Amino acid sequence: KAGMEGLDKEKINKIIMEATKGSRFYGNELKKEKQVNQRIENMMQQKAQITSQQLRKAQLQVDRFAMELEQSRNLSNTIVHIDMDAFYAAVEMRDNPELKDKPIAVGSMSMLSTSNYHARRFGVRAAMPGFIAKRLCPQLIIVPPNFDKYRAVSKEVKEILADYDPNFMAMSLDEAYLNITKHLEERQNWPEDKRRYFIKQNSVVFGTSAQEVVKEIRFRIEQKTTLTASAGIAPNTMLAKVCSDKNKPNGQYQILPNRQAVMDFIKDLPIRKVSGIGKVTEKMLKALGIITCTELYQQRALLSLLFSETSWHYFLHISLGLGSTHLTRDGERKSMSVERTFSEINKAEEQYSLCQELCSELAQDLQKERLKGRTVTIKLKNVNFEVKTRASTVSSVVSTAEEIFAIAKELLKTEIDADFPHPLRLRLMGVRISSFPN
DNA sequence: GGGAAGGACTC
DNA sequence: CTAGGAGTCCTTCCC
Ligand SMILES: [Mg+2]
Ligand SMILES: [Mg+2]
Repeated sequence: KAGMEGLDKEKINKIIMEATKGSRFYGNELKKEKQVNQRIENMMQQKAQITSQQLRKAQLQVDRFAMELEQSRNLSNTIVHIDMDAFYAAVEMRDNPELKDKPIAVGSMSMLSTSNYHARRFGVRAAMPGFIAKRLCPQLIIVPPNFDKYRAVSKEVKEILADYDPNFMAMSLDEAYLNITKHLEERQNWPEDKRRYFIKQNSVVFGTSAQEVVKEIRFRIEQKTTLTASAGIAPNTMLAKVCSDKNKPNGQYQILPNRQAVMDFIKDLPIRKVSGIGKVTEKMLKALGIITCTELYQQRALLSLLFSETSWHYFLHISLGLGSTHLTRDGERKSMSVERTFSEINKAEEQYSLCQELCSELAQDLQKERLKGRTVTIKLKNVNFEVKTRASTVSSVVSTAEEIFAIAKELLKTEIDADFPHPLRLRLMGVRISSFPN
């Protein structure tokens, strides 16, 4: 909940529930929770069959591993995570001044991509459907998303970022990591005028410290675009991101570059505030008595024998406050996809032609990157939100509508057939091309 | 070690 | 169109 707290979680939760109670969605949502409780159940079973000598041995490895990490802990880099405030809303408020005074969201009546802060006061958030949102805030204006407009402001701000780190990596249209470690060195020798900017006396000079260079960035960002950003400063990416939210909107937070600072932050940081730990992992760990990053580190024993090698390796990093100190600046796309949810469709005649408009639309997007690919996956979703997913890869490549529809046509047919005589009651369909030459 | 199927997570 | 769409990475399962 990254914005408004101190909310009437009673009148809000009641409304959300009344508008979800007997829904077809909530039904599936309930079966999911059952499925997640089962998963916990097998974990809790696996736990019950561990012997203290088994556990004790785990302690040896994990502590040795820890010790290795701890020795290669890097506190030399200053990483900044920039995170625009209520981004899609804000852009729209900028574009259309009228809206600047009221609660608004960007999305549809059936789903919100975000919502400006005034609306968050009513508990209106992203991922929440616009019709529930409107019940929370009957005067909410929902604005349709216009990605071209958002991409502009994105590259409008990416222009400020390159100054402080030509190598900065963007994560989305409103987020990027910067490693200002090198800028911070050169900046120590910068005279006033090189760090003095004219407002909207009318001028300010920014200091020489990381804290200031980030104030300066945020300032330039607000002045050039009209929008406000928040920022996190810390030794590595994982912390920098947690920090960029500690003071939203329009503020910033630093963890100073020393072990203890890190350690003091982490201590009581709820594990869910970390990027990559979701709703499920939270619940699974809460089940083992794990809520804060301290509790996560103290169970490093158990974790290495209940979870995939990659999950505990990862969990351990977080528990010790480690993260990336080096922005990969990688890239290259793994897949491209087009999918669409719609008022029910059970007629195979249209199911086939929807798959065509999709395959066809995909081809064009795929075309603009001049990309070609071997694998093709369709994705159908019942009227009950159950999702199927059927793949097929050929051995040539395939690129245009007709050829990509060629394969998707068939995959669709097999599932219509598989359920015959009963037709497939669909709310969603989608088509994903992947495995590109490389 | 190249598939296919289902999911967790995040924006 | 009255619970999105887009993408990546993982976990498991078979030649
Ligand atoms: Mg943001
Ligand atoms: Mg999280």
